[PDB]
Amino acid sequence: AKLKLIKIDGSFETEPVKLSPGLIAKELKQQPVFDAVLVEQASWRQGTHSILTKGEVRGGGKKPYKQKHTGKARQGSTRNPHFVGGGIVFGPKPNRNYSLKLNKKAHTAALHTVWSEKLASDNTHLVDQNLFNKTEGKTKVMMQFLKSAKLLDKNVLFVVNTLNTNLEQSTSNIKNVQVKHLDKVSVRDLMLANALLVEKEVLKALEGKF
Amino acid sequence: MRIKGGKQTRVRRKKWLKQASGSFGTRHASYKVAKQTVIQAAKYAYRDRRNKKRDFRSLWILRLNAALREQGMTYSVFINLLKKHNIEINRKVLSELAIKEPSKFNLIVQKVKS
Amino acid sequence: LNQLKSVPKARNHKTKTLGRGHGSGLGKTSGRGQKGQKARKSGLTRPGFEGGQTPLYRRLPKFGNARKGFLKQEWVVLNLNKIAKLKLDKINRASLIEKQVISAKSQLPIKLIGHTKLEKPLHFEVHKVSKQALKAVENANGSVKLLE
Amino acid sequence: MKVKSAAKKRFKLTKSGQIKRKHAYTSHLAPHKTTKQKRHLRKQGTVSASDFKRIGNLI
RNA sequence: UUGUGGUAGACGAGCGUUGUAUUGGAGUUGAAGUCAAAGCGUGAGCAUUGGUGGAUCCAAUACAAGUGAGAAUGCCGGCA
RNA sequence: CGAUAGAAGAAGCUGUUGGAAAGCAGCGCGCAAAAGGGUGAUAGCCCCGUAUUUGAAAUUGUUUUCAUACCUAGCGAGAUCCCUGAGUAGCUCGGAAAACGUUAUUUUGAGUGAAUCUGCCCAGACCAUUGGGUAAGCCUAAAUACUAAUUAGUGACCGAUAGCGAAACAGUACCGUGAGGGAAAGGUGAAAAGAACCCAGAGAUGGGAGUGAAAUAGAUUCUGAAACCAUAUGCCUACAACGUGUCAGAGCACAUUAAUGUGUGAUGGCGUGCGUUUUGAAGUAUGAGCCGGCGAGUUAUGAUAGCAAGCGUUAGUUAACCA
Repeated sequence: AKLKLIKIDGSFETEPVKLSPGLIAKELKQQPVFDAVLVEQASWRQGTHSILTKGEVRGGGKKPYKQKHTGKARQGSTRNPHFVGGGIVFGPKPNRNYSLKLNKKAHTAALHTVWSEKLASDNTHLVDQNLFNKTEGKTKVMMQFLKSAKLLDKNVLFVVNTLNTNLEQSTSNIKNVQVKHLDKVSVRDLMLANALLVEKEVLKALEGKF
Repeated sequence: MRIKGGKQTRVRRKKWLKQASGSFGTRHASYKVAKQTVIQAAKYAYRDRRNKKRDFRSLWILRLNAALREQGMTYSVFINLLKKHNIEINRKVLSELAIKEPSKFNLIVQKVKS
Repeated sequence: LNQLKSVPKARNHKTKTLGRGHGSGLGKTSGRGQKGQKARKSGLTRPGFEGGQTPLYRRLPKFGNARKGFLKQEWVVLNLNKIAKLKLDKINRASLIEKQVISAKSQLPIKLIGHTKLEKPLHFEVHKVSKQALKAVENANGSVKLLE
Repeated sequence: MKVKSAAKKRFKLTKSGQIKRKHAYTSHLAPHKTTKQKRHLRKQGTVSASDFKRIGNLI
């Protein structure tokens, strides 16, 4: 494809860059994308919910009623799931992993596909490492730059590979903007953000990673 | 992850009991009893819907044969007269309603002469 | 897609209810019938249990294995029809492990198998060979040296 | 799960299913048997389709 | 054209609620809950309105249920 | 390098309805902080706090270096010189562990009992060759289970019937002599700002009255559902054989999610409950007084079958482990 670099002046650079056709997807599979964003959502539990079973609850060994001469339920156990003692017979447990195995073949295929769409979504504007120099950690200049870039409509993601300090000194006092590494991104993250800036150096590495 | 359905059950029983009304005494006050009353009333209403059409034709046969045998002829005679010649589509209820229409039944009796 | 329009294609197949609802049915034992041992909770039949009939294993004789306490040595077999798909030439154990036909961190005796004639002369370094396979590979002008 | 040790000692597995079984009644007396029965029971067979529903679930 | 008896039982298609997550909105110019009245639904339900009410929700989508109460001589509690 | 005291730390006015504005709208600013909490309704700029910048007298924990205790030290050569871990290995009678239900091997309650590295053990009886090591002495951080707790934080955790029995002064109250068993229950309000003053009444209590936006906030103080108790608008019922209602319907009083409307029915026709299990119950077969919540097919792993997908003819795929 093709995309124009954006500058700190709030406008695109007059020099477009050519992109190889090997990166743009030609077989669109979104159900694998749906599974990938699920597995990103999955494995997010903390094992905080639990319950006690019939034997996990305490109590005495008294029998509420004997074998006969009773006008109500036999009730041979001191504690039951339906008694006031509580405890769901099945309930939740802190051992339900609920983790789904996914193969990296389809995952990487869908990831390359979604990266192709997101780089051709028109929401991306190529940036570089130079503009963040001479800048400080003040979110005032960052907010002003985003207002000039008018990217406040959606969450702006900053792919990072060289770790410019001014970037992480910002984007914390604001809600939409956040920063993560190129590997650390996810399909769920890409679609949820719907806005991002890319450094010019990770292009070749991303294409090689495919 | 405790899930409570008290409000859902209360709303369900409320909408179930809203149908039941005008019963005898405390009958429209118990959810379980009113359920059975409503179901039985619906079944009997369906039965009456099925059999009222069954009995209304007989009712009109009574009410028309009264007039016919008051003129000296059975309902069978009228059915035969309709059957052979000058077959009519005038319904047994509408021919019965012709009693409610003054100076009309005479027109039928003079017309069926043959 | 998006988190507001995320839709499946053929997922979420039909489920079964065993203790909820009767207007939609399947609130009773739900497939176990009524008044049965299996209908009771955890009511089933053991695999050897046949209702009183003798289990099938104790009605028939048993196999006898002369290789008892002995583990047979495995043999990677090279069938000519299948290895025809393989493009390797001048075959040796060094080249085979590179193509992952056998595990690199493992060595196993090699047997030759298959009378399916091929049309290229190659170099074979195997440990065992079938007579018809040997004829097939010798008539194809390939060279075979038996290893031991 | 585990494979039944008692069961596995009496059935072999062939290509594409067709579980090979054994033949009984080889214990005591030949004179209670005919020549054809003796020469045919040596051959081994495979469980039936009706039996297969009771063999597949076994292991 | 066959049609729409049906238990067990098979099969198929859906709805309701909570939470998470993204896009939305309302709200001391009143949210939910509650009661009521003279609606819409093939039904799971959806409303509308009056007032109690005094700060929370609902709408659309997937994921997961201590998820869907007519009885269990069912558990407790209240009431004759 | 820390911990057991602590410090600093940024950014608003107007109007708005509202008791109360922080919500709402406009015009501004803000930064390592618009994490969070409180502040009269959910405040980035009211306050604390937070990111960040810092600090430990005395006590205590961890790491490194230095002077140093203690330890261990190579290569050869001669010699049938001496030694190398005895009730020991073992054999037998019963055993047990071993996946092993006594089988190689290991151990001994009873009996018996070698050799001295030329020897022995073992290489699932054993024997020969061969292989390896020489028991019959001991120690050993490292990866290992576990939290009773502390420190900070989190919860696709439960929200007073749940969650620890125990949010409430809870193993308390209470019971059995006693071992032991074993309770219920939170929310005024914004500030008590607690109902001042007056009247009836001995008082309690109630009514005015006031604070309070509000007393549909009055201490039974967030609301006050269902079951239950009355009360009356209107209608009907005192010749009446109905699982109690349906289809209708005179008349009466009304007028709604305005629609052949609602309520109600003198009277006509019709009609012997719900689940339950049985061949089956209006059943003199059983359960259910009713009401409110609650209340019973989950999960961990593995396999099979169906559908979809990825790959796809040596590919798929990693167990484990690590960032």
